[PDB]
Amino acid sequence: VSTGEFDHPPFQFRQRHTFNTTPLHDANRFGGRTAYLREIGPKKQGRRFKKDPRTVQFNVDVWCAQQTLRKRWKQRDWEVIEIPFRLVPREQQRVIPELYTDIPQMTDPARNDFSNIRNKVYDREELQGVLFPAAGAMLYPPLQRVDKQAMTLDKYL
Amino acid sequence: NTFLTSSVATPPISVIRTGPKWWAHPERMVRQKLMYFTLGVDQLPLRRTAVIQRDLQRFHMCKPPPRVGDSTGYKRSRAAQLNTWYRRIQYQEYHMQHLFTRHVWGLLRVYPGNTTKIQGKADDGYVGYDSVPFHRYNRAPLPFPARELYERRK
Amino acid sequence: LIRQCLRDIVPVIEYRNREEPARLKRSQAKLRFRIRQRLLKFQRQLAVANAIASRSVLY
Amino acid sequence: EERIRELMMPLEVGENSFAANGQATHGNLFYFREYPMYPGEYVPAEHNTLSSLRD
Amino acid sequence: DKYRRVPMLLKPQQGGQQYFNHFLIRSTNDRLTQQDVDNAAVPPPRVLGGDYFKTRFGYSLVKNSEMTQGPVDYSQLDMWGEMPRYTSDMVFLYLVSRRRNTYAVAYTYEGKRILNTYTAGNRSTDNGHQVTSMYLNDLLPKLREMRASEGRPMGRGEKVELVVRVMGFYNGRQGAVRAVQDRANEFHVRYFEDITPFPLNGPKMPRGVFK
Amino acid sequence: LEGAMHKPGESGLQAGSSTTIAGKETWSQFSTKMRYGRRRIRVIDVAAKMSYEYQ
Amino acid sequence: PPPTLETIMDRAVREHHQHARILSPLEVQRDVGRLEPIPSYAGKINADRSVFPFQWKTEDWYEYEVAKVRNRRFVFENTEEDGIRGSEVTYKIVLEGFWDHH
Amino acid sequence: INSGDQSPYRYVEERLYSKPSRLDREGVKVNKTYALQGLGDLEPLRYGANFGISEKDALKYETVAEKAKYMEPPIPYSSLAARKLAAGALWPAAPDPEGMISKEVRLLRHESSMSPSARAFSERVAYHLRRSLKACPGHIAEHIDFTQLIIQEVLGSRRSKEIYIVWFTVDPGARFELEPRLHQLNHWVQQLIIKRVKRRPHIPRVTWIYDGGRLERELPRDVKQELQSFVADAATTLESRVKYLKELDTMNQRMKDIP
Amino acid sequence: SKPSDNVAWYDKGPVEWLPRPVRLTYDHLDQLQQWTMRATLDGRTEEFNRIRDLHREWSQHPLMPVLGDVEPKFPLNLFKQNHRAKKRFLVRWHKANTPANWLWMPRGPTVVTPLHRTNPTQYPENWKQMVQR
Amino acid sequence: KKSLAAMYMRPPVTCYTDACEAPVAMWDGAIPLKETRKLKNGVPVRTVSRTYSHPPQLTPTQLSFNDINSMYCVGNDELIQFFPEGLGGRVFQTMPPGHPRGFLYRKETHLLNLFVDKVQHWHTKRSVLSSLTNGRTGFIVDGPTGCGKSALMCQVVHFARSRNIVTLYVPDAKVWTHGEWCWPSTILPGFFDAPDAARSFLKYFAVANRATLTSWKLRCTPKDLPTEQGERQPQNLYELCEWGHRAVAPASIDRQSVCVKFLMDELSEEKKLPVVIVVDGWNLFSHETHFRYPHPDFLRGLASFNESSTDIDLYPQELPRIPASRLSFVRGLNKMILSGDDPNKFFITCTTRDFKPFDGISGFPNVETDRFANSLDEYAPYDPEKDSHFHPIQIGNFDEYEYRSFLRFLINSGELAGLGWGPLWHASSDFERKLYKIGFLSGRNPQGVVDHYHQELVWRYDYQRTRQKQYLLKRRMEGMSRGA
Amino acid sequence: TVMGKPLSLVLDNKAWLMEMVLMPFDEANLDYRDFDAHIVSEGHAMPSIANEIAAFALRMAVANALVKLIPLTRIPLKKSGLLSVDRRRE
RNA sequence: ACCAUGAUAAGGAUUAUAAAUUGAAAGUGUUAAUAUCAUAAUCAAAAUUUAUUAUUUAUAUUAAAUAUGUAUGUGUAGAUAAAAUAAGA
Ligand SMILES: Nc1nc2c(ncn2[C@@H]2O[C@H](COP(=O)(O)OP(=O)(O)OP(=O)(O)O)[C@@H](O)[C@H]2O)c(=O)[nH]1
Ligand SMILES: [Mg+2]
Repeated sequence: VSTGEFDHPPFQFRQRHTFNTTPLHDANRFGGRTAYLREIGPKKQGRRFKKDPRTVQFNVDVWCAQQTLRKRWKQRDWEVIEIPFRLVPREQQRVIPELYTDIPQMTDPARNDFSNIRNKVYDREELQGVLFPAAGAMLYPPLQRVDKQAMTLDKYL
Repeated sequence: NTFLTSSVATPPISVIRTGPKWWAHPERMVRQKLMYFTLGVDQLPLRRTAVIQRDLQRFHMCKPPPRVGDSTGYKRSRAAQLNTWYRRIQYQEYHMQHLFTRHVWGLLRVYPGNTTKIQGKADDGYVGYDSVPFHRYNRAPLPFPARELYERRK
Repeated sequence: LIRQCLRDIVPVIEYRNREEPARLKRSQAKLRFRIRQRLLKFQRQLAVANAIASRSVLY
Repeated sequence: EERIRELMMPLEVGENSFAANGQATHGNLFYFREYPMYPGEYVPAEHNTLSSLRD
Repeated sequence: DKYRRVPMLLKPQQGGQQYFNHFLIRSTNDRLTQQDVDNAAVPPPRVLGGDYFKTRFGYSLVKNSEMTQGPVDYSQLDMWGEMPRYTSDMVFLYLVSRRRNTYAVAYTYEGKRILNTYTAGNRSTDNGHQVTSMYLNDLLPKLREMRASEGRPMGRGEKVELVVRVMGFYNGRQGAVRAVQDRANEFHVRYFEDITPFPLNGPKMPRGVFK
Repeated sequence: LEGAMHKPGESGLQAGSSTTIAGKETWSQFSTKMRYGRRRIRVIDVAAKMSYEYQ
Repeated sequence: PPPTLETIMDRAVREHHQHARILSPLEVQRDVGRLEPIPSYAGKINADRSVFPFQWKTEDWYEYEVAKVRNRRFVFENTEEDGIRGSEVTYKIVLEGFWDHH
Repeated sequence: INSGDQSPYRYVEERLYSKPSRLDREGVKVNKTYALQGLGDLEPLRYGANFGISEKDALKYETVAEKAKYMEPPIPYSSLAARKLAAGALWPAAPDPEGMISKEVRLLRHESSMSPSARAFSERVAYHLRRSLKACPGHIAEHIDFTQLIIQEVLGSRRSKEIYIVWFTVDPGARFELEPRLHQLNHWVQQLIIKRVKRRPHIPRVTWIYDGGRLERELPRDVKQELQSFVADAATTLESRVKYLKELDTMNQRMKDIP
Repeated sequence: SKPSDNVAWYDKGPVEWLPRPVRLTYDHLDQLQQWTMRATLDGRTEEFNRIRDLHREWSQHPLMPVLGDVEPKFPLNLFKQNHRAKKRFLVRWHKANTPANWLWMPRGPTVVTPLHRTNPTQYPENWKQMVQR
Repeated sequence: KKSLAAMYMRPPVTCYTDACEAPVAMWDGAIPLKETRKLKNGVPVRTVSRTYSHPPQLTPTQLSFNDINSMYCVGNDELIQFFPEGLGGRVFQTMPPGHPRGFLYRKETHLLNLFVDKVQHWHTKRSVLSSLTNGRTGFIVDGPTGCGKSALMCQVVHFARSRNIVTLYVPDAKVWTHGEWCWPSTILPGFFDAPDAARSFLKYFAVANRATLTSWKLRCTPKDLPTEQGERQPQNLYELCEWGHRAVAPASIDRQSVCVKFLMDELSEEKKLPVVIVVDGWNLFSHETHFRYPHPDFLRGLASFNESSTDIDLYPQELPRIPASRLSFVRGLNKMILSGDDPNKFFITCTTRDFKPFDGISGFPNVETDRFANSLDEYAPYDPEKDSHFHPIQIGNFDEYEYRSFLRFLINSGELAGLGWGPLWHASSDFERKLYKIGFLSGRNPQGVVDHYHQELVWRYDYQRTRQKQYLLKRRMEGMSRGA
Repeated sequence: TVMGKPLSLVLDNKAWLMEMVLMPFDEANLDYRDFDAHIVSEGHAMPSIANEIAAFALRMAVANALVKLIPLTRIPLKKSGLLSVDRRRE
């Protein structure tokens, strides 16, 4: 669910800066990207593409796809490294179908882990023996994991 | 504020006749309360504007009964008495919004639109980067760049 | 006032130019009483339409 | 605080009390019932009619 | 517009069906409490003494002159016994309203004209308002000069004691008296009456009045 | 009131903000001098449009 | 989650200190003048977030709706199986006419 | 009730109380069903079947004197009269008393709208009212506080059938002290108009209108006529006046055709 | 220079009349929250009193009138089909009715109000001056 | 009709919250007035009192175990004393200058309040504090968005600065990481600075702990600092911070880089005084700041643009992003965290979830209607156990006990201060309807409780007061008919 | 939950839209916390249904579900008009 | 090709004695004005395509000017979610 604007406003008579009324090509709409298709004054191939409804809708569909791409790439705190089949963990020793090939696969339902394998992200400090066997100096420190059974401040002791 | 174009003014009776569309839109009316709640003042003309328009939208689909005839003009004049009372309250909140948001804009160093008066900074209509190169109503040429209403450092 | 002067005579001009057609015992006494009452009331309205047809109007 | 508010309820149109119900325009648009809507609502019968049939 | 496609249950939108069963049990309870009750304009406040009654008002009941007299005979009744009791230092302000004019005169207790009659030509509702306002602006130093000639200072704290009398039944009657009502710190009006002519016979009236 | 009179400094399409009465004309009188003063025809350019016999 | 501390206190107040157990809204005899036969699913349905209500991550829903339409005709009809599903040959005769009753 | 491009009140009034409606009730074969057919106790008692007035017997008399002379006395009691007696509908219920409250109306008519004889008559009423307002009956004058009374103007109709004296008070809270007693003076004002005022077009009905300074005057006549000449569209009024001249010429030609 | 009726004279109030359409954002509310955060922690209370003086002046309850006139003092049934003449009337009629010319808002200092505190000493910014004595 | 307003007298004001009472004509029907009869030189003594009073203004030493899930307040003079930096991201949205400065005392708030009570004498309670943090340097507080994260962090500085402990308080970490502009460090090679965030940090930290930093003798600080005519060389840590931020531009840009580095060097050597370091939004300090590295063509130098083999003015490009570890402020923090020779600094910090929403697709945000206009553009997942060395504390939304106490403070004390319905109390519902409804709209989320409290104005489908006024008008007309 | 997302995130935390979903529960004199509800959108798919016309159909879907669960719920729900369908298009 | 088409405007009537239903809405008659080119002997208007100093309405370009005085339309359009200065003589 997203509350941003996706469609372009239609064509009518020339709007004015009023209450609940913005001009059709303004710097506020779509982050100022309408300056490519705006007219300041209140050459035939360079005038008619600004007034075609299918043409101005396709450009917003490109700009909204650019906004969809940059937020999907800013979510990536990981990267894809081709790891061979022998040094991979036990949940990746299975036959993994490609994207949109099968049902979205659970990781391992036998161990009560119902999650998609395609969104599984492994920490880099776990695979130091696989990714860096040539260094031999432990370039990344081990992850300090907190003791869940230790009496701490959250357990009133 | 990124709306710096020249604008067209509307009479206040055309604003309130929109009703739930723009004047009493609930997303707009709740952020007008947060302006008054930040400054520590009563939202008293705003709440009584909202209580009236809450009940006005409740019966707005009902058709009025046919006025079959009265010898004296009593309930017709009384229904118009309450109707002209509801407009004067919403005339006050229409003035209360425009007074306070121009007082807030003088504090936050935010420049208004064209030909807009802020009482603390620019008593005349502040015009910045207009299509017409001179003042629209004061008949004076605009300098380049735009007029600095505030000091420099943030 | 010019539009008031226009709204009077232009219905007479458009009448002539555009749409003018081609030319060429007491109970019965009460019925005559009501018809004479109807024509005495609208005598000034009917006198103009006969005068436009008979072309007698001082402009 | 609800026992005190019911005695100071502005039942009449005053300064901050606005009708706005269309009571001046339409008049009495909201219904009100004094009977229990059977079988959704229940009020027990009075003892005068109970003692009348019992006697 | 035409809301004929809208159902009849959606047009008033009668909500709050949860509370109705709450109210009837609220009613049949309270009647029983009435059975538990059934089986089981205003005068002004009191004055106690005259010493602080002198401080509550601007006068005193007990006279301090100590008039010692022995008139055993029956006292002489006044001609107009049921009237306002006009003391000696009271100025009678006469406001005469007309259609196009409003006049304001001030007389003493004995009939001496204090100030000349102000006219709109000389100096409606606001017409009479401004005429009697500019009359009361000039009436204060003339009153102070006419009372200071005998020994009455009237400087601080003393309000000018006024009796207002109006003529006309016109619009200028409205704005005149209001322009005395804002002068409450200066002019204290005690008797606000009117002086309106009773048409006893009348000499004659012009032709446009009759026919 | 405001806008009831027309001062000669202000233009006719705009509205004056002054409330004074002296030195101002009414809008019935302003409509008279606009109907009175507007008698002239703009000069026809002779050299811009050739004559029909030449064409 | 487990039930809240206000919930299990207010129930145990009425269960123990008031001697009247709090019953489910499906156990309330709302019809006055009628006794309902109290169906068996009144309080026996366990509240688990895995079964109801349905809330998911959106990217699993984005993967589901694209994989369901692209795998439409990825079906093996003639399977070595039981009855009406399983067969050896499958004949489909698509009849086309201008009227639905034709 | 189906209106048919009319107000429903006037349509039901024409279908109930007109002369072709009651003649269709008696039976005349009028054009198409001018009366209401099915009515029970809501039928008026004038047009009942057992009543003593029948318009078919009254159509043969040419004069009201002949109807008063020759017709039988009406039948007093009927079944519909019994139902209206049981319902209490023999006399209408008394409305709210309009004698002493006010005359609240939206606007006030200008002096340019009324006749010049109406302006002269209203000026005479204003003169004789402001002259002799102390010369009222003394049992009403003992309660009227004349210090607050203001008579600002007198308005009238075009033939002076009713007069509206517009009044207010200095203090508005005294208005309810001067409201009922001023409505006890309507016959005194009428006798003052009969006595003092000559050339009176009608002996008028007196109505008091409270103003307070607030009630607004209407526009004058010439400004309203110029507004209707400046604002209203020329095409619709143009074709309506042309069609009116067509109807007038057609009536002239039909009057010329009949010898 | 194309003169129009949109001049919006800056005389009869702090806001110009026939005012321009203004729009509030949540970015304006976040800057106003940060401005009042800094103004309270700096001790600056003179800007708050100017807001409260504008609030006390213009947010009074309008008087509940008696019967007799309506808000269209001029009858708006004359403009039936001339739509552009009706909106040009409504711009000019609301231009003459300035906020100084409301006359139903008790704006002036002659009025008394038990709702809002009038002097800035009554506000809790100076509470140690009138604590108990 | 039953007013009881003229008979009401004002109680004596003892604190700032008692002076926040509005005139009685405002809250007469909002907060109703009851009357009690005392036996004082006569059997009736009519004493008209309020049903609701303000929650008590208490110092943190007076807060106890019985005040858990209750409401308390702080003074306005205590607010300007203990918070010169400000408050969290959304904490001050409920405190205008007319409103009292209230705070909810939760059960996790009580655990941290007794923790700082042991931090105040840490050398005798060292084995206690090591077992509480499980040997870590401090606590990180993580949860969903809009819960009591920054609202708890401003309470910790209220707990510690009232116990006269020196506190490093970062009120919001988006001034450092997501700042206006980034400048490289003058004395630290390869490191960067947030200069506008540093001058505000060096200003308010000096005013906050002026009682302790004036007694702070400079141990490892060079005495040949650059100093203009008329200024004194710093001999205290308070004088060092006033040397840094109090200067003229542009000389304040390089002065803070010297001051912040020497502040972090002075704090890391002190092993005797407890220094609590509270950071709002440690997850911004645990990953990359939004600044990027400059292109190397800007520092290389060019003769012309047409023949230089560059496109810096032609096409933009994304350089690798600068991490927070390369900032001079976070370098001194990470020096004290990782090096085990400091059993003296307690990092009670938290995270922020103020990022924008993104749920698969995204259009453009409307400029007028955007609640996330000043939100962070990160979209990154965060795990406090894997991305921080602190002990994670998981706080959820409110339960119905503290949600009732928080909503009672919002509704009643808002109308008592003259900021709520007031005379329009008859249009809004009672408290039990509002508690039932806002708990549905918010899900007892603390930001949603504050947001739907303002959205209570635009409720359309509440029919409680309509049916109540119908019943009371019906009951009135039959009561006078009984009297007739 | 509406289409896998909670109601505070579907209708963008708007109180005047989400209170129509509560309206089948309060008119029935019922607590909303004793019921779990999932609403599936079968009409035109949109990225945001934050409007009063979509919340009208969200009210009717819950109100028809309350009648099928408990049959005596239909007596206050029909009187409040929550089960009434209007026919208005664009 | 001189047929007697067809469009415009105007007035009439019938039903709701229910609080249920998602939804109390649907069927039937008369007068004025305008108008009427098909049983016969042909052919390329814009059947129809293309181009030049030239005729328009639109398309965008497109500026000075405070010495005084000053400049109001009919229409064209998009989806459609306000309403009582005129006499049922
Ligand atoms: N007075 C008071 N308000 C609280 C308390 N807990 C939560 N709130 C309210 O809840 C809202 C959330 O406050 P924050 O702590 O800033 O929310 P957050 O978890 O930091 O949100 P993010 O920064 O986006 O992660 C605030 O606006 C407060 O009004 C509390 O204990 N006392
Ligand atoms: Mg936070």
